[PDB]
Amino acid sequence: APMTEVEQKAAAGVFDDANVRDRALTDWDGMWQSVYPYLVSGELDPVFRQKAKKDPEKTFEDIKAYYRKGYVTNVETIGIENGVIEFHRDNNVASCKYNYAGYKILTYASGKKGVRYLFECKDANSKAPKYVQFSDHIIAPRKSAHFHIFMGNTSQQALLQEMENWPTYYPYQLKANEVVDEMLHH
Ligand SMILES: [Zn+2]
Repeated sequence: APMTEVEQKAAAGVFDDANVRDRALTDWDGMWQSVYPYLVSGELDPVFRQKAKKDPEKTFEDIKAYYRKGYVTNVETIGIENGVIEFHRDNNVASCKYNYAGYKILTYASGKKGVRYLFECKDANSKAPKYVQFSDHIIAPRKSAHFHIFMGNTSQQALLQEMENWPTYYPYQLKANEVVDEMLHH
């Protein structure tokens, strides 16, 4: 099903903490592409143009640079199924079975809120990140359209402080025209 009005508001960063619920890795099952290559090829330009156009205080090149810093990554594709996450970075691959570790509610400098879903990897000697946090503008069980994933090896607390880089993944089958469409229209 499409989004209830509570889901829409939550996707815009407005929600009541009492409504936040745990979620399972299954909400992210599937094969995912980084959108980074489409920022680079310049196929995301129409998105940043539209955003600039709707706000006279913003510029194209500054919106794009904000998404550049945010999207940049070499993990081009991610696969999730059966409690396992698999990462393809260039020619390297790694995978780990991930355990759920809760969620965390955040309030941003803008006063908008978000929720991260935390996961930890079962091996201390895997190439896969030990800590992974999922943020998708969803605050309760629902299958994800696209996601931002925070990946690190140090601590969950450290990743929670990351605000500038957030590699971003859309379903692998999607074309550039279709990624842009989703970005323009909710
Ligand atoms: Zn998003």
